[PDB]
Amino acid sequence: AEAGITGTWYNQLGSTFIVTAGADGALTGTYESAVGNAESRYVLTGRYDSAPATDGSGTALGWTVAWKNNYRNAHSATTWSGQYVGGAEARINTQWLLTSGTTEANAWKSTLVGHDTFTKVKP
Amino acid sequence: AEAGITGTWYNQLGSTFIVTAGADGALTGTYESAVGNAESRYVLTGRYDSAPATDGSGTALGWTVAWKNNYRNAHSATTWSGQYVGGAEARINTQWLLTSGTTEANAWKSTLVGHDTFTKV
Amino acid sequence: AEAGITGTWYNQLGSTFIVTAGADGALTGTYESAVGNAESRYVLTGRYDSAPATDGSGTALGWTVAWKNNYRNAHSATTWSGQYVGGAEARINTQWLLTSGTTEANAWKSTLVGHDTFTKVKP
Amino acid sequence: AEAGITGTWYNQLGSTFIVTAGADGALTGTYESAVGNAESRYVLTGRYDSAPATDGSGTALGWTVAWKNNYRNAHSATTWSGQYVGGAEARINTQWLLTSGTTEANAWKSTLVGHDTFTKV
Ligand SMILES: O=C1N[C@H]2NC(=O)N[C@H]2N1
Ligand SMILES: O=C1N[C@H]2NC(=O)N[C@H]2N1
Ligand SMILES: O=C1N[C@H]2NC(=O)N[C@H]2N1
Ligand SMILES: O=C1N[C@H]2NC(=O)N[C@H]2N1
Repeated sequence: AEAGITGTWYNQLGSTFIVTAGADGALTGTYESAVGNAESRYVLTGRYDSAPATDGSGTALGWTVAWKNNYRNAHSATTWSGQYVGGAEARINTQWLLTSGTTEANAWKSTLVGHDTFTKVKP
Repeated sequence: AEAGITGTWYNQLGSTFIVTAGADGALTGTYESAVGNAESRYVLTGRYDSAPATDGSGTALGWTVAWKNNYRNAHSATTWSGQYVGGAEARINTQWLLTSGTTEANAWKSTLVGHDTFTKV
Repeated sequence: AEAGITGTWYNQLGSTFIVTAGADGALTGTYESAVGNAESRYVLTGRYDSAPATDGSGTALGWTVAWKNNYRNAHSATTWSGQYVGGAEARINTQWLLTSGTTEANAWKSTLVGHDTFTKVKP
Repeated sequence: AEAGITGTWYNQLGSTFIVTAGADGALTGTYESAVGNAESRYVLTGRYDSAPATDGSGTALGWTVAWKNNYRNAHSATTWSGQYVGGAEARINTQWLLTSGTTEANAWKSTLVGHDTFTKV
């Protein structure tokens, strides 16, 4: 649902996710990470299932943040893939992939995998 | 390099990816998968490092596709994370996450992982 | 440390992991899953860093369970990769990959990825 | 098929994997990586479906390598999960997880993921 996803969300590391769910299935907003070679806000763009099921199923969605802004460039991008679960305590449970740009040689070790949970605060 | 991400790419499954990379890091286009509960094109949006490093590195990028369009709603979303490398042969090497919208009971098995390599061939 | 890893462990799904850490860096034991096309115990085999660092670093380790035993055969295998963190509340935090055997055609969708946390109970 | 997993396999990085598949599902052998903070062989142990399905499916298997041996201790472990397919050309297609032992502060970035394909060539 757009309304449920739109808002301010934070995860266990203390990072901030600000998102708006457009009715066409789009997500736009900013991401502030609490860890990494990252400083300030970064632009995020994603997509979500604007039409989930009447099943207590989560709404699938995903987004990307390239870790480059006007203050820093970390030459990497992360994509979060998870599902939004609404209710009184709405959560977005995800798994993510962080890929750094590398030489063909260190490519075998270019992606880190992790998982974050987001708790909503504001709309 | 970078600006050369714009174009039509194909992966080993025969899926077609059409992207436009914008001056500031945005990625926009349509995706058409050869496999799955998917038909026709789906919209995709992503981001890429618009200022990759000397050095001899690839350009990090990623994008998302919610598999819902005027034809099908497969209640899932896929995100590809990888890097683009240009040269006589340019490719995009990625690892993807496909999450379906499940009930809690099946949440443990909601995400598939795989890897795709795209070329303009 | 072998002693710290050896014991009975359970995760958030309610599955049981019984393991013994041999001094050569080996792990052997049984796994009982609470979910899936699984019934009874399954054999697990793994390896761990018998020599972690004097740094509050976790001990890296991994293990595999082929979901075949005398009662069921699910034609799949899972590998858990994580780190053991000892203390009063010892945990093993992992990320796992579950691969099912498939036809070359459905191979694109043969692996599921997830993460489990194990809490120790007994040695 | 299955019993044919025994042998020496090589992956695209040039790493060598030597395994013995036992009648009941066990996998034993040594691994030697072409890349990383690793030197010589390391011991590996794993498991495989000793009774794969008609159908036309691969045999699911997985194994672990703790990168510690009499030469180096890289304080990490890698697990490969995949399936073996036999035929004139047999391969093992895998996705792996490499976890390093970190302090909590760096736990978020302790696991790398990748994919390897092994052949007997
Ligand atoms: O909040 C964060 N999530 C994690 N994933 C990532 O790429 N950086 C970390 N920060
Ligand atoms: O091209 C495709 N890549 C794979 N991942 C995914 O989500 N669907 C499949 N199609
Ligand atoms: O305890 C379990 N862990 C999960 N991973 C897996 O493969 N099956 C599930 N059961
Ligand atoms: O052959 C290798 N595979 C890759 N994964 C890993 O752990 N080290 C690398 N070497």
